[PDB]
Amino acid sequence: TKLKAPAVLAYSRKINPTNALMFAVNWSDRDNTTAVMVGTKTVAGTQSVRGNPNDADKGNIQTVNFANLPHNKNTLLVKYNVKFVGDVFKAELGGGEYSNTLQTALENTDFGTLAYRYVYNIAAGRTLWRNRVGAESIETVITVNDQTFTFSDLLVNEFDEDVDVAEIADMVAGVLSGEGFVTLKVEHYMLLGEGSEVFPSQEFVENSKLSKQLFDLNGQAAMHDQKIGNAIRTIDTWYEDATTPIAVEPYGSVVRNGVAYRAGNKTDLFTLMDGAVNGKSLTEEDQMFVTANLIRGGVFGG
Amino acid sequence: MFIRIKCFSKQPIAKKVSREVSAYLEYTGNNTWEGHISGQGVSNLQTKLINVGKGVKVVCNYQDKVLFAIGNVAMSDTGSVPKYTTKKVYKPDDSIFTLKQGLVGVAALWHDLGKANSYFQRKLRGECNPSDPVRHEWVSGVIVSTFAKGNDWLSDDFIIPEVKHSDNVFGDDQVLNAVLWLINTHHKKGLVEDPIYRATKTMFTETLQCVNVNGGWFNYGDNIDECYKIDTSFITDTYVKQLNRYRKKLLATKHIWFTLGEDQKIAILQECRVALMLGDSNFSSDLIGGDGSHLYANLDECGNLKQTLTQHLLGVTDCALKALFTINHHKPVKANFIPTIAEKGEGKFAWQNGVNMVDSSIDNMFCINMASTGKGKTLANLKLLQHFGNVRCSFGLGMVSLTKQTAKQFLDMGVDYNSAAMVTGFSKSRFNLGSESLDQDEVSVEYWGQTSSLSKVFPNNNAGFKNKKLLSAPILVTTTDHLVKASGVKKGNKQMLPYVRCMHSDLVLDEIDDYGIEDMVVLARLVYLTACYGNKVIISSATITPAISNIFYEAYSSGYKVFCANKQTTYKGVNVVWWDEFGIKVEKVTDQFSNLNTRFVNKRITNLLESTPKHKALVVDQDDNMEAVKQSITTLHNAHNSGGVSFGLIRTTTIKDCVAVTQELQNWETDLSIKILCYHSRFVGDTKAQMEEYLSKVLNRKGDEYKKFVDTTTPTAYIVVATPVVEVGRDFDFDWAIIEPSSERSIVQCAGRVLRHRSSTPTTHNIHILKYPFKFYRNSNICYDVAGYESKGYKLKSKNMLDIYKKESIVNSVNRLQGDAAFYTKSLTALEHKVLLDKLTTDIADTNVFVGGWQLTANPHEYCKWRRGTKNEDLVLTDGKWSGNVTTTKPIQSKIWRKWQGENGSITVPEYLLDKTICYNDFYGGYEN
Amino acid sequence: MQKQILTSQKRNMYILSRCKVLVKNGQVCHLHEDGNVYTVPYANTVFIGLAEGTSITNEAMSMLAANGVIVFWTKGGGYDMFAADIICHLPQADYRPTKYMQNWVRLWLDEEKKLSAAKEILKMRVDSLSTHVHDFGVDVENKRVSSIVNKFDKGVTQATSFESLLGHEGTFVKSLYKEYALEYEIEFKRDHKSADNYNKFLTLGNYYAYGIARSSLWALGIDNSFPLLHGSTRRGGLVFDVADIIKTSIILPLAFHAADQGMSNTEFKRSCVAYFDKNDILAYLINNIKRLCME
Amino acid sequence: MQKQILTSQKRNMYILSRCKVLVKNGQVCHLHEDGNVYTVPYANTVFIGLAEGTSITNEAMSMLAANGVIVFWTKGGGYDMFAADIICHLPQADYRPTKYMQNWVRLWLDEEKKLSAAKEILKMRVDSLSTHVHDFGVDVENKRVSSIVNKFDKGVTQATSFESLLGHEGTFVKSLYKEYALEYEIEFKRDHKSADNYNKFLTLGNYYAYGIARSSLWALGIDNSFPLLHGSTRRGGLVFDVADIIKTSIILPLAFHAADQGMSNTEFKRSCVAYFDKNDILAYLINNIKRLCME
Amino acid sequence: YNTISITVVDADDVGVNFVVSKVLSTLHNKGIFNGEVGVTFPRMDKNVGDIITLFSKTGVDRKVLTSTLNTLTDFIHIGKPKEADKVKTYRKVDTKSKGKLIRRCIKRKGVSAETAESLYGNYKGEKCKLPYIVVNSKSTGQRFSMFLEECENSEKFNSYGLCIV
DNA sequence: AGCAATTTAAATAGGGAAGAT
DNA sequence: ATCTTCCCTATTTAAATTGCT
Ligand SMILES: [Mn+2]
Ligand SMILES: [Mn+2]
Repeated sequence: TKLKAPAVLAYSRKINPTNALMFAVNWSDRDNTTAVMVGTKTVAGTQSVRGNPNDADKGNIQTVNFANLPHNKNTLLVKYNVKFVGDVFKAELGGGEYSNTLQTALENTDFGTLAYRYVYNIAAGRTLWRNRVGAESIETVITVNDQTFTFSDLLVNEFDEDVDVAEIADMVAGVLSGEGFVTLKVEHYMLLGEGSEVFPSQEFVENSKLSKQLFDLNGQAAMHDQKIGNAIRTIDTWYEDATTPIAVEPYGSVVRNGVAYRAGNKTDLFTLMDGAVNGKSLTEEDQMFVTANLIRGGVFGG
Repeated sequence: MFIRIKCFSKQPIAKKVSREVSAYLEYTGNNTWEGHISGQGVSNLQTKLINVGKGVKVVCNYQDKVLFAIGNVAMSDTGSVPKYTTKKVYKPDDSIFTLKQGLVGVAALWHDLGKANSYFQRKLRGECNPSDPVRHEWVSGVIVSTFAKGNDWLSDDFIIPEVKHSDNVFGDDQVLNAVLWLINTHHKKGLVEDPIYRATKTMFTETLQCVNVNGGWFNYGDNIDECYKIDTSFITDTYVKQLNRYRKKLLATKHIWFTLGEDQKIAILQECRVALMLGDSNFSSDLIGGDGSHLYANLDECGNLKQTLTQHLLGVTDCALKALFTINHHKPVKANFIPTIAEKGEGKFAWQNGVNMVDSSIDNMFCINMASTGKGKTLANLKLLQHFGNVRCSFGLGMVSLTKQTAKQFLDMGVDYNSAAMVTGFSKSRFNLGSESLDQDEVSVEYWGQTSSLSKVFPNNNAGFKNKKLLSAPILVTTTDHLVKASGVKKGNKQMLPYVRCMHSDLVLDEIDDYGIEDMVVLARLVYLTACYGNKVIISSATITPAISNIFYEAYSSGYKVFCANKQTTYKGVNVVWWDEFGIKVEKVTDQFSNLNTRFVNKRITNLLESTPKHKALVVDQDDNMEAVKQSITTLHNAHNSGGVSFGLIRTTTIKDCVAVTQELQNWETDLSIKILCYHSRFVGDTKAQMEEYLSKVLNRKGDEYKKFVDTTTPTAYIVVATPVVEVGRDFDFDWAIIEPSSERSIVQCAGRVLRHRSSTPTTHNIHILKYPFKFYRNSNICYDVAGYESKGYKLKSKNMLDIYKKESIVNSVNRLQGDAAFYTKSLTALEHKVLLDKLTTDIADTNVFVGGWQLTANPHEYCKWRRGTKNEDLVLTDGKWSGNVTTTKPIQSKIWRKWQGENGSITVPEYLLDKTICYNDFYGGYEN
Repeated sequence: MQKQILTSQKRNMYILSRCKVLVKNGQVCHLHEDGNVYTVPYANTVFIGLAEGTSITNEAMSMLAANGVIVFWTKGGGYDMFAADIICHLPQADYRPTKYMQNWVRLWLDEEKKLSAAKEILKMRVDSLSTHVHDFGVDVENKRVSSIVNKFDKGVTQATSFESLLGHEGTFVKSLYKEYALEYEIEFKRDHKSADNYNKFLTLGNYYAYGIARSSLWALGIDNSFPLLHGSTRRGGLVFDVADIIKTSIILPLAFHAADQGMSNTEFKRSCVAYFDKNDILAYLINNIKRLCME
Repeated sequence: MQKQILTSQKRNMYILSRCKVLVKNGQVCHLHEDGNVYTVPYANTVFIGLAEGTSITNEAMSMLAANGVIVFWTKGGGYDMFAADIICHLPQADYRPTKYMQNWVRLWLDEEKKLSAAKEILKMRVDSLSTHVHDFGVDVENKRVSSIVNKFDKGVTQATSFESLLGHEGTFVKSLYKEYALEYEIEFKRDHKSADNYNKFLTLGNYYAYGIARSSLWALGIDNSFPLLHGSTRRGGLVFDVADIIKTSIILPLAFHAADQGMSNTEFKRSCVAYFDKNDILAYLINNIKRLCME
Repeated sequence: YNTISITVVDADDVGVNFVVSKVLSTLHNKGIFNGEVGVTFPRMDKNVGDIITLFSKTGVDRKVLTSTLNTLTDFIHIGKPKEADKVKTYRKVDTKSKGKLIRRCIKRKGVSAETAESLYGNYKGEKCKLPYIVVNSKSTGQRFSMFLEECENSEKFNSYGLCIV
């Protein structure tokens, strides 16, 4: 007993998405993909900072980025490849006095549901935060091992039953429970309207710097890989007072709301893995949450 | 349990208490109930009989003793239920009550004459500095002294004369000097910086003539001429007749004032000052509204002009007169007759039947309870208090947790919260986890109780929760600092609440040896003040030194002389009750206390010595104490272990010493399985509390429940390196201890932490005393001053413990009980006794215990500071993030057995160690790195 | 009500007769036709039985049930021969502790565990005899009582069914009834309908032990529909199974002494309060039924 | 006054208020407030209730219990009962627990029927939501509420353990709380300690739900110590489990309407008992417990 | 005047106010606010709130506006039409910053650029701290911030739900 | 000093009416 | 009906004073 957790214990990320490159298409002209360019407009304004009152007279020529659709294409296309990898129970930096006990404590994990919610967050449009808002038509095409799947009307908040997501979830759960990998090429086509302004992900700027950096690969608007990884693991409906699916965190913590849902109420990942290697009976939902964290990965040492 | 409740009440307060008392007992008719109920039923009946309102007139009888008496019902002195009680019972030569009335009335009509200067008027209106150059009490004293020098101050018309700046206002007339000291010290006492005056002044006026304006009143002094130009708008109808009637009252009674003794005058003027602040704060708290303008005294919360000075003086007078009347004519509310006390003690509590050798009708009692630990000392103290009748006492104890332990004993034996009041004035966040419903512990702060009649004379109806628990408690289980302020304070009215508390209640001070020397001086001052009003002092200390027991008896004897000559009764002596676990002895002692006390001490020593030796201590020869600790740990594990598992206590002196011993033992390569704990006091709220509860549940050896809190399967050395926080108030039982020597009472107390719960005698040696303290390598001139009575005035000639202690010795209380003044420079015990008789002496000095003449001054509260510590700033941990220069560090992780983490709380760092980083750590708290 | 006297620590018990029970000024009080209003300590009452000619309002039941007082009526099936339905209202507004129901029904459903529990409660009869001795009647240590207790234990040890149990009851009770009667020099036939004091005091003590047993049951949450003894003449449920632990130890010696020492109904009632609170019989039955369920 | 409550199929839970129940000319009657006597037919009633202002007498109690009319004492309204005895198979002929009670016990014991009955109690809670459609409340057929209903249905059907059912039950209950908060324009978070109108109105409505569920559990003889969802140490957990069926369907919309219009507590009590009388909510709970226990 | 509620729900992944602003934009672009439907917000303390409240005098039904906000249905909630005798009506307040009025001084007074800087150099630069929304304007191709504050009720409203004059 | 007569007054008990559930 | 609150209602206790022995 009293199997104390290793200080070096970490797990690798098992859902690896690429950067979500963003293109402009039409709804019936889906093959002509023109890359959405981040424009950048200059704004003239004096600097106002707390530490330098002497520098407020002149300076701060700032040039803020923006990204709209072109005025001939009404559909935004978002392309990214989500790579699910198996052996989520292998610790990369941990070892096997604790990670092997985790293997033999989370073998009864229903990966079917875990994978369903992953592919449902892929398909329903959780990966399209501010640009699925106000779109009159949502479409998702998933290409997986030469199989094409079409999704039109999936409400993203609840994980309802559709056999299309389920079909992919099968091979995704077979990867995640076993050994190997699977790759889902996900292209989202959302009809926002003619010249509607799109929403790339944001680089962190300083309190000063410029107003807003949109995410650029080679000049073209895109969204962060870790931001999509936040979308995919947004499956946590099993904490106490669970209203909406949150991103599976080791503490159940969302930064933008200023509260942590699983911290400080004995449902955090660390107490559940210590309970697993000390062998108390877990329910299915918290064990699924622990396996979702191990799929997410991260260093758990102290 | 069969009780009978009778009602004396008028009103429908004979009706709405009848619903509750008829909910729990059967009605026998004629407003009398009688029946069987449980003790918790008695508690529920008390709680819903007192809370129902004011005017409840309820007497309860369990068998034939009175259970409780709601209100000031006279009820039973001999028989119960009187007939009509009307008026005019005794009407004596009260004399000293008329003296206190005259002094308080004359001073209270003159206490705020000095607010009439123009500086106080613009201070209240707010166009100058709110701090006066000279305080208004001194200006009123200057007014009264100038009027006394000019006209005959006792029988004349008043008229305020032209006053100037006077450095001293105290003359020779003893009664005038009393009125002047009451006027000047109605806010704060004068403080005398003068060393020759502090050296020599003893008498009442002869010390009072040294109280000048420079002792706190003369703040800065640039607007003195405006501070002494005064208007005379007080000459009205009711003020002049009130002044005339009180002055003539004093005139008629001051003939008995010169027949008093010094001790009387000091205690009577202390009572007068307490009643004067009671009346002044009572009238300053409430808002009267009406005013006659042109002159003002106080300000409201909005800063508007209120309480004009004529009616302010009249209100302070009547409130102080009423304060005096209720504090001098109170039959105070006492506790319930606890039925789980009065039966026989069985087995190891069988000495508690010594109360059947004490007289139940003695007006005074000085108990010296020299019984050893584990015998139920506090239960015996409650038994001794209940032997004289119903209980009214203040259990003043050191530490919060010891008050919690005595409260839990009081709760589970027989005492509910209608009689008990646990007071810890810090609101600590140490909560009980695991199960709130299945706790059956964690004594809390509610006090259903009963509000006393003294709350109406305090400011703004006493206070909220805390002072209601203070004043109105029958039994007040409190930390001691809520009682030592009775002897007096620097600034404010914080003296009155413990003063009026200790006036009508007994005082029970347990383990007074753990206090400091100045702490024990002010505790014996409190004992003298408690004995000044006929209450009984129970001292409960096993390792008492004759010096301490003597000076506490002399304080009680001076107090009982005050009480005897105050009620015009001839002083027969003090009923001293020597008590231990082997017997009791009650003697009427007016003189020769020393031979009787030493004979009882020798009898207790002979009753301790034929018992088997439980603590055999060997002083090691190894000079270096680090490897002495190593070798002693190895030897006492190889000799004293319970099947391979042994518990050791490394008692060291200070915190960096503790972390040095810990960091050496963690890096110490040995075949022994050392598991190290740090147990000093510098720890965060959470971490510290966690250590406490764990240690209390693993070192409990009365049963084998600990086998499940530690790994006793594998042979392991469970070592706790601790500072003097382990030798005070800890119910710990170690297999053996290694002691760094600081004082001999530390040796006796850490012997009391070894085999505390077991009865098996050691074979070879269970204590290994280190050769030197660790301060020898840092300061060879003085090394025992930290947590010891060595000092700069009392230096040991040699620091070798072969020279100053026995090499093989059975450590018990005998060396502390005996008392030796000779050869104090080369033995630790005689060094201890020397200091104890040279600081707690039968003199008045200035920081002494018989203090007379200086009670009038602020000197015993400035130069004798209770809990005199270092500056002490508090670095606070807020959610894992430290406040000041802390820098969390990482411990050695070699042998730590248990380490609890902390996130909130605070650490107490001396200002000396604030310069550098205290470097807080999860394992050991504060150090120098 | 603060903590409220534990129901084992309530000492007052009443069976009111020919009165109107009501609430005056918040007082549970019974008023007779002579204009006399006697209060009841409702926060200390164990039970209030109601005899013939009695009546009680709603509010009196409301503040008796809030204070945990069991109220029964001595008529209906209260002729005590069939002992079918003594009308006994319990305070179930208070949500009782549950674990004694769980261990009780685990042993109830299991018939072998029910048989063993019945044997334990039958041994509680002789345990009660030994624990609660009386100094005005039969000595428990004489040869007849020791012989019949030994015969009862050796019969209940080798017992196989509840029909065999029903018979052992016949023996113990009937012969203890008789043994007292021969020592009290009275030809006695137990009859609930008989007029002699030896039977009216016995029926009054039957109602008193009914109230004690039902209060001990309800305290733990145990009902009455789960009895341990099943038989043709054992209609009445678990309250009589708990109550006949203390007939021959308490109720029967007090009733026989009362009749022989010419006590009145009121003083027999009081002698019953004195024995039920001096030896603390309610806490005895409550702790012993905790021993019965346990696991 | 005189109040009729249908409970199972044909027997009626009579509620009597401000009346004195006694025996006139050999049969049970009651004098009412208006000074007019009303008799009671023995054939059509089994449960008779005594609300506020009501007194019963001893021979009326005995004759009511001898006719199979088993009496209970309740707070005025008929759904806040504090005193009764336990239903048997017959009141006079024998003393056996009811078939419903025994069935419940057996179902609770074997782990599979306990899990199936926990799933079923939540199935009928979703049924209750649709069945009892309010006017002021949210639409049960609305897309968000139906999505919450189907989420709860999927979660209950796919669960194999009780703590999953507790998480799903809490999600459904507080999701309906969130939906009704979205209706009534407020930040509502369920806490018992808050003094706002919505939380304290929901609290006393929940206490009314506990009372009517306690009456429904008593009326089939179901004891208060066999909870389905809540733990074995929860005192009276079966009352909470049965009241859960109508807490989010009836108590929640009535309480949110009551806090929206802001009327006082007694008229919320009369609205709750009016909804209980009009749609036969107690009869719904009685049939619910029969279908649960019969299986 | 009878009124209807549009409460933004489940907008945590996207700010609540972005959904509020998109609700305003979709209510603008598909008609709704012809001249008589107005908006109000029950929870302006420092944020614009999460409830849009439409108090049209003729009466707004659920069906027309739920067909209008078919794009926001994933994270919207619509209450049934209730009544209110008094609604707390807001209006549009706009900000000017330097060059704005400079171009006005180009086109109204006809003065040169340097003297237009000269008359306005030490002036202007007001800073509105009122709660606001962020609006896509479609006729003028740039996105801006629109500030709302409490004013007396007006009979006529704009195409956005705010008071006129 | 106890008491008696005798006043004076504060309070206790009860009945009726009205308002709650 | 039951019970509570309050207003009469005067009936009912306790104190107060003071010659008288
Ligand atoms: Mn003053
Ligand atoms: Mn003053």
